[PDB]
Amino acid sequence: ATPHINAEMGDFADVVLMPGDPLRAKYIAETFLEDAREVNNVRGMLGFTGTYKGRKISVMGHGVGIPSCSIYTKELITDFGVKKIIRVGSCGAVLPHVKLRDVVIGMGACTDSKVNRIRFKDHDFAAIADFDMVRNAVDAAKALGIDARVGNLFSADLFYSPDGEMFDVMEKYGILGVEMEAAGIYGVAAEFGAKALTICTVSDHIRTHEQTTAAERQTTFNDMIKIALESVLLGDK
Amino acid sequence: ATPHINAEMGDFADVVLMPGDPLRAKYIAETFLEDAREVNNVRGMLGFTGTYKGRKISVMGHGVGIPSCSIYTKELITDFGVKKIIRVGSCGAVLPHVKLRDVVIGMGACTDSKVNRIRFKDHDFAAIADFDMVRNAVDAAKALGIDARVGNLFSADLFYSPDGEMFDVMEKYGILGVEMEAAGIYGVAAEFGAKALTICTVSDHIRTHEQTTAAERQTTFNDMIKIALESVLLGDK
Amino acid sequence: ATPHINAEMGDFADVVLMPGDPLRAKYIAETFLEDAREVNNVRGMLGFTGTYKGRKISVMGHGVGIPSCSIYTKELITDFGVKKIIRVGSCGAVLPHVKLRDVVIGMGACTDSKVNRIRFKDHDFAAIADFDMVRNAVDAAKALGIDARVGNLFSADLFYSPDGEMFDVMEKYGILGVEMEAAGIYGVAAEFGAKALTICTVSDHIRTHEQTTAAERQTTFNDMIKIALESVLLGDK
Amino acid sequence: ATPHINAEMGDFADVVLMPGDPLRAKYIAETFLEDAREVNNVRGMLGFTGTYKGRKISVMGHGVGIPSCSIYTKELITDFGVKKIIRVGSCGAVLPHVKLRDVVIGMGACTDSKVNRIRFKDHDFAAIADFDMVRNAVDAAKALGIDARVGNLFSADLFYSPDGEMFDVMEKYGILGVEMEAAGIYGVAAEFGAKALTICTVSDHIRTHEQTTAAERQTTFNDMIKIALESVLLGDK
Amino acid sequence: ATPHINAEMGDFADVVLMPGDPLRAKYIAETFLEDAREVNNVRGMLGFTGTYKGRKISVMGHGVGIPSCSIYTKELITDFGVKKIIRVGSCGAVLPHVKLRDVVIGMGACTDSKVNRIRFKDHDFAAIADFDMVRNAVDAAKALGIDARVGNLFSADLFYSPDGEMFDVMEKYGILGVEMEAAGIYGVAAEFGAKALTICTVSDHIRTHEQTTAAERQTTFNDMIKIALESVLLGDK
Amino acid sequence: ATPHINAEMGDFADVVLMPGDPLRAKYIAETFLEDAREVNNVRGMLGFTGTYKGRKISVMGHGVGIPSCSIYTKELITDFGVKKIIRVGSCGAVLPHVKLRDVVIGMGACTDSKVNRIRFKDHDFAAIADFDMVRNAVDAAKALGIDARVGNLFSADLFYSPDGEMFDVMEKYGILGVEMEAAGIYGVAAEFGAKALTICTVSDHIRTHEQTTAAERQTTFNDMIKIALESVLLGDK
Repeated sequence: ATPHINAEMGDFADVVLMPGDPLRAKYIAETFLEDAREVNNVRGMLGFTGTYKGRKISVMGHGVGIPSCSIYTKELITDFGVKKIIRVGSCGAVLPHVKLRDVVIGMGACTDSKVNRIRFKDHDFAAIADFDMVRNAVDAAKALGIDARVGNLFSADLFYSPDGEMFDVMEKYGILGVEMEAAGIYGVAAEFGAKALTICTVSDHIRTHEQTTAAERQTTFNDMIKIALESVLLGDK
Repeated sequence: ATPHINAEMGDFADVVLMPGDPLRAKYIAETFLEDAREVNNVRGMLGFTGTYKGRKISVMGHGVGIPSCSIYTKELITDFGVKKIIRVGSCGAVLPHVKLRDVVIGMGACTDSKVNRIRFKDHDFAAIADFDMVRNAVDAAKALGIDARVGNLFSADLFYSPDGEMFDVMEKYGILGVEMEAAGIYGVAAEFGAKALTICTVSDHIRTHEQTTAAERQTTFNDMIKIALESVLLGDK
Repeated sequence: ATPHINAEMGDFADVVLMPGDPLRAKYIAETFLEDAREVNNVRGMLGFTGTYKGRKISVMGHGVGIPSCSIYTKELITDFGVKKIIRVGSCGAVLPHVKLRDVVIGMGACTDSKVNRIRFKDHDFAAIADFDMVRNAVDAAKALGIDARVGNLFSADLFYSPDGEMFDVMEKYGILGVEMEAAGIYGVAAEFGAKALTICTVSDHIRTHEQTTAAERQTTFNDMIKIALESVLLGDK
Repeated sequence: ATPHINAEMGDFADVVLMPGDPLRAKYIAETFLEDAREVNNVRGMLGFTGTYKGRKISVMGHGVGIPSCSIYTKELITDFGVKKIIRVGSCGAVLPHVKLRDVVIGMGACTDSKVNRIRFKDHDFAAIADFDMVRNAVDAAKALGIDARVGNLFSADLFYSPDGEMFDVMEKYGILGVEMEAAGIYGVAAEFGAKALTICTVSDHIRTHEQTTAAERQTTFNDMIKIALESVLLGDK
Repeated sequence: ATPHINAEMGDFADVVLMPGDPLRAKYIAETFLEDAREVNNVRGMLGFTGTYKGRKISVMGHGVGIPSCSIYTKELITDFGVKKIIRVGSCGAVLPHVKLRDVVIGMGACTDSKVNRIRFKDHDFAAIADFDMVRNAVDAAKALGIDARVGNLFSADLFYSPDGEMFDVMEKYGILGVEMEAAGIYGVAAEFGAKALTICTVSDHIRTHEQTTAAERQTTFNDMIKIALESVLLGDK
Repeated sequence: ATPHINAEMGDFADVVLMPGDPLRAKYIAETFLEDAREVNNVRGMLGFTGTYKGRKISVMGHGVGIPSCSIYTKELITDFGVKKIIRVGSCGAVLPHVKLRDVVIGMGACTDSKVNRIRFKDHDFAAIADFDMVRNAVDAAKALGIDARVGNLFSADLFYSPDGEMFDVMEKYGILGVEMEAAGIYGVAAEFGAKALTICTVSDHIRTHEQTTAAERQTTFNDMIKIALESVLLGDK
């Protein structure tokens, strides 16, 4: 193959993990997958396919923003027979009780983008994740002794929004974390009949800017990828 | 007491099941609740409180439409300490594979209404259910050997829409059932910090054209009610 | 028989008075109509057909909100030959010089609902009543010695609006009363080819906070009814 | 003197007839007004003040489009004590049963402009005329033997609309005439606290394509004027 | 001839300069054109054709507002073979560094209007001028030793806006001048394949509050006119 | 430094060239810049600073989509004192007369994103480039014997849009090319007072899918970078 993915049917697994930063795709491939092979290099957006406890899995970065992940998720769904897409990354929190490094599952994703209105006759489309995929992630987290919060995410189109008051609105309606893809990926999944989920670890807090050692961020990132990988094995059962 | 509810703090359980039809409320109370007392009759919107296997439960109609159910769920949450509201109604299908008598659970709900937009600064609020309630519900239907699909519902403002092109859209983006309140109820729950879930049985198929009616229809409807009642018992454990 | 009305062409007169409260429909039929006969109880939305000074009149509640009265007004207009709908309901005042028990005639109706935008390719549709019906009502009022302000009403989707600033805007633009149906009825009448008028009794003040009290509500409630009924006779002449 | 009117408080009567065409203002002042005096020629937007059967009347063009008549109606209302504005203009018919020379009274006015949405927090404002003025006009018409339809007008921003399908929507909703000011005037009157009414003569048919012809345009043009003028007298009584 | 222009193919040049004021049109013609004949007077919108240094030029007012100038520019392009339209008006500044008597060229134009949205499927159409005309204009002002700023204009629907918060916005995003037609004219030009440019002199500063008036103001206004006339001579070479 | 740029004030030039694909930043640095140095590697988004004919210049990829380039352009403007941003990439054409490999300058950029409406109080912001930067690019192109088309670009948020009819609308309003950043970058520039320009070479054509050798695409890409680099030197004069 496609404009952004130079590969053929079969190169990708039916389950693709999608980190924001491409650099992270390689890290995932060599750290959690076995017998990994490179399946895409276009635009430096490296893609890998391999196995995790016998389960075939693919990993590749989806880029920053809704327009970006919309391209990749769509091509994967429609051209490589991808059934599930798990986005793994970070988010900013707005609720006082949502601490840093907390794991958040996007059962739903609010947004200020127009993609879904363009798709849904300018009405309100509830960009949601696949339920089974949400519960798998939650059960997997539980098994790893991790606490996982489930609820709405907010997919911002502007990391630097002109409306600083929107953060208060998000806080008032329970938004768990602010990121930039969920709403988009959920839109594509519904459009092409596939299943999607977004998992985020809280990076910063719009509140008091705390601090996390590079070691801690590393630990939390591996925890999230484990949740994702284990949730897939749960979904297969 | 409040404008639309002639009761006092205590008259309701902390969990309220809400069908659209007040007459259906009475039916629920006399069929599944023991020692059900009538706690409200204002505007004919019958409310009842009783016990289901020892747990205090209430059931009350919320009328038809987001504007209607918004008033009641809100007054329940803010004046009668209700912590959970489970809407138990019917819906029409648009997807071919969704058959009559199918039990649908609205993890999320799309909509025609402009209510959440008024709440979310004209942005996209993903009206979603409470995850634990969705899961409790799924597990209960499972214990009763009932197949329940989880996904998106569509909350229409107009039961007689002037544009039927919207149905192809709902179908394309996978909406499981068409009703008229979920989006409103999930908006209220988020706005006032409560938890809500909407469970529906398909009573019509806007596709093959067919409105269910038989001992079978009534059997499935009661299953939905038992899934709702049983889900609170699970939420308790 | 339609989906929400178990009646047959003929059970309803060509004009129907419609309060939001089903119990009011009943009260009206008992207090002002002769030979009152119940013609509908589906969903407890009581309907009646009687005689007023010899004229065949019908009265039936329509429920709370645009979605609700849209269903009932539509069904009446298309399956029961109803030519005129007169909504006789309650509203909230926002102007200082408007006090409880005041009777307002909605020559027009503003709204925050999306129904009409949906019907009008997203442009501005001026939800307006039928001129002769407004004139009849104004004339019926003078003949009764009752005062009645004619002007704009505001049909709200959220009785509990999270946007309090909007009331200031309504005030500045002279909204006489805040209710929840007008714009919808006027929307339906235009779409289905019938005529409608909304008469409302100020049951409370949005600024001062005063609900219906004393025995005053009754006669003023009856004033609205008297006006609606007489205006029907003036229209016949 | 305001930015667009070189006059002084007093040069204008408390009611002003306003055609879109400055040359019509002139014709009206010469044909129907006694002691006509020019009170404005800024931007060639001719204004006059005379006497009609003893009543001080004023007539001034307002130009084409909402932005234009918004400026003039505003300036008149805030700096020249004008209490009533009667727009006497031309419109296009869209309904089959509406033919050239027909006189329509805009009880309300739909529009595709954004002015009112701007004034009304993006909600629906029902641009409506002053009831008594509409009633006066209807009465003045019967006394003249002239026919006049009362109802909705549609104020268009684009005389040459690229959206032809919209005319079908207008037709379905009974728009009596398509013009370019009503919604604006009604918008201004409400905002600045004055009263307005629009009377229009069907100068052409949007479906059949027929513009003003023969000597008929004149008397029918004069019919509208006669009605507007008389209605002013009825209002005085 | 067309509804608003009483002329015949040929009466105009292929280039029309358009001030908002018809009286200003006459002023242009008698001041800069040789042997100017009047080619239109319908509705008082004076149009003139003459020659500037041997090149055939026309000048005509377009009235005030997008709805007004849209009608005229359109009829000029589609019925009188006009290929270029140069609006020459005034504008108010919002930016501190923009002083009175400053010549502004609208490379682009923002707007309040809903016209382009009707044209562009509710999306964002960037109303822009014709590049060559902008450059011709810049070069001409340069040859005349005049400093001309190029940028965005704001086309307001309401000269008396109900929200002054919009001015801080225009200023923040760098809008150079506030007028009422450019966006409309650029929309028409694109819709009918013509070329348009809007040149403005700052006659008011909504900031320091100051409306220019002196021999100086009139001197700058004539410069703008010469920049416009001279720009066509350049476009020819 | 910033969340996405790990560098300090001074590391970047006041002029930054921004290709879509990061891989292209390195190619530009080693092919057209001298004494280049790496200034950013975060997320693999490589940035370089160096000189072109003595002129200090920086190059770095901005990623795919408005949300992405919005982040980088903003941080560069506000944290590294960047004055000008030139985006260099490709686009799809919709006009029959726009051939492949044609150079297009985005004087303006239409879009279906909501970023500018969020910024401009939901009104129409004309996302435009800096004029001088546009003319420099055009003159530079001319000097290289290259033909450059100037006009509107369309910044799509969905590379795979559900509305296939939008391409016809774009064609009707002269859109020169379809890409995905312009509107966004122009928005940020206006918000933070900097200058921006977008240059694109036509890659595909929504019409007949022609073909271009890798050699030809290489030649055209170098031509575009030369235009950009030379336009900067022209802007300095």
